[PDB]
Order: sequence, then structure tokens, then C-alpha cells
Amino acid sequence: MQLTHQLDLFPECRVTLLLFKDVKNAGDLRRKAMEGTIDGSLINPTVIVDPFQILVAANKAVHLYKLGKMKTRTLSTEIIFNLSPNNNISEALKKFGISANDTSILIVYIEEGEKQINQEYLISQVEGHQVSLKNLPEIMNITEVKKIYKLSSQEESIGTLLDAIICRMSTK
Amino acid sequence: MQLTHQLDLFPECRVTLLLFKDVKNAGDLRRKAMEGTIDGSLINPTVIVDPFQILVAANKAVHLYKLGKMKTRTLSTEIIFNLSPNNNISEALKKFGISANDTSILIVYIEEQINQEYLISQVEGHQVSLKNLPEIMNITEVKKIYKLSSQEESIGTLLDAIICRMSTKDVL
Repeated sequence: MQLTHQLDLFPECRVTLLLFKDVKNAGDLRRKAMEGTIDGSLINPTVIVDPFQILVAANKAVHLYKLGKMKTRTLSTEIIFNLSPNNNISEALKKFGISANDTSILIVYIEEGEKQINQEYLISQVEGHQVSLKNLPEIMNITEVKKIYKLSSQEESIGTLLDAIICRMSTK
Repeated sequence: MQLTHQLDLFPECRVTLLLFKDVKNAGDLRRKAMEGTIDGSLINPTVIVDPFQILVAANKAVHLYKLGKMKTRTLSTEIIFNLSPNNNISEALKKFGISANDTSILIVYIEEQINQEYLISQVEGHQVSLKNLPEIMNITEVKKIYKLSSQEESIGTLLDAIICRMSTKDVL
């Protein structure tokens, strides 16, 4: 059900994605994310075409973190911001973070060294139903994605799609 | 003249671009580059549509250099490698680096402090301004290497497509 990925550039870093459906407490999760009583980055899964898009965002996040050149104040926000087409942080977090009105949530987190996330506890904090990440394509909304990244109606493979999105995430 | 820029996340670093036309000793400047008796990345100017292209490649290289994560042996090679959309190192230096029978050369170098009027005296040719780059740049070559639509678009538009080609390379 979890998706786990060892960063090839930063081997000691592993990134985990967890997906939840039927979420009855998005309102509180958002507050916990905003007073930091919750691990990970809470990401609106409606606008994430493939976990691959999150892995690029996280890879860049870790990179600026290791350089000490994050554009945002923390690793968790930096992941979310990297998803955005543009330089507004306060708009980026609004659009790609969760809102109280989401019923589906994607959480993303990174571990290296001694710092290990209590996954079992994180899961228990979501009043929802954890689903496999293979479920993303039906929770995902292709019109929103295309709107947000200013993309062409002309349908394409997730691969072509991903390169267009990755490009809009690099140039902002 | 010369053009110079601050690096994105390291304002204490400068990229300098020097353009040269009517170069006689390209063959030797290439031998010396290797050897390391000349500073900088020696670059094919016929495939550069805008300095910005160089800036992206230099940023990207320095951000790996500062961690010792470069794909190539050295910073000068890394910059040239970053210009190519493909992974093969040796193929990227061949298209983007200089060859024995070139008569135009672009030198690119970073400081955090290289002189310069000796560097100029390395090149057995005339130093012209960078505004001069559009008139050497082989447009049908650019299209073949970056694989762009044939149908004629703006330098601005072509540049974006070029920035995307570089931006989708190795991402993970």
C-alpha cells in the first residue's frame, strides 16, 4: 500500500508516499500541518498525475536542503512548493497542500540516518481509509492538472505529460 | 566585450562568457583544455541560442559540484554536459564542446578569481561581443540536437523548448 523510493542521488534518503481515501478529518490534519503536530507533507492528490511527479519534487527538496539553499523554511513545505508552476509560496501551499474540503490525502515524507518516522502513528491520525498508490489515477483529475500547469488539451502518455509538468516545475 | 552573471543560489559566484570569432588554433585550445592549461568550458557557439542556456547549465553544475555529485570528471566538463539533452557524456562533449576545425569559440568560466586578458591571449582570434551570438548560431543544427518542431517559432519559444529539453534530462 505504501510507496517507498530510495533517492539515487542521495542514497541515504528514502521517500515514502501514503494515500488515503474517504477522509473525514481534513480540517484538523491541515491545522496539525499548520502547528506542526504531524509528520510529512500533506499534498492535494487531485493534482498529482503520478507518484513520479512527487519524487522529482522531493529530490529537488532534499538537494536544496543539503546545500542549505531551500526556498522555504522547511523540508515539508519545500516539497509542496516544488510542485508549483510559480514563485508564490503562499499560493503554492494553498493549491498543492490540502484544504479542509479534501476527502483524499497524500502524505509524503523523507528519512535519512537516525530520524525515522512513526508511520503506524501517522496512519492513525487520518480519519480515513489508506489505499494503495495504484489508486491515484482515479482520485487524480486531468482537467485540474492541465489548468494548473498551463498545458495542451492534446492528450498524451503519462510520460510526455510528466515531462511537460516537470518542466513547468523547473522553470517556475 | 564579456557578459557576466550571479549564480541563482550562490550570489558570491560569477559566470563569465567570452565569445571569439575567426579562431585559428581551436585544435590546440582543445588539447590544452584537457591538460588543464586553460580555464573554462570551451563551447560550440553555433548551438547556443541565448546565454540563458549557459546559465541554466552552470547553475545546475555548480549545485552538484558543491556536493561532489557531478556526472563528469570536472566543472568545465559538467557545464558542457548540461547543455546536451542526452545522457552519453562523450557524445555531449563532441556536439557541444569545441573541435579542431572550429573558427568560433565561446569560453565559459566560474569564480567565487580567473584572469582573463591572459585567457584572451590564449585564443589566436578577435574578441567580439555576445550580442553577436545570434549570427553564428546554426538554427537547423539546434533543431536536430534538441529535437524541436520544424515549423518556425520565436527564439523566445525555441529557447523555452530548449530549457525543457535540458530540464527533463536525468531527473532522477
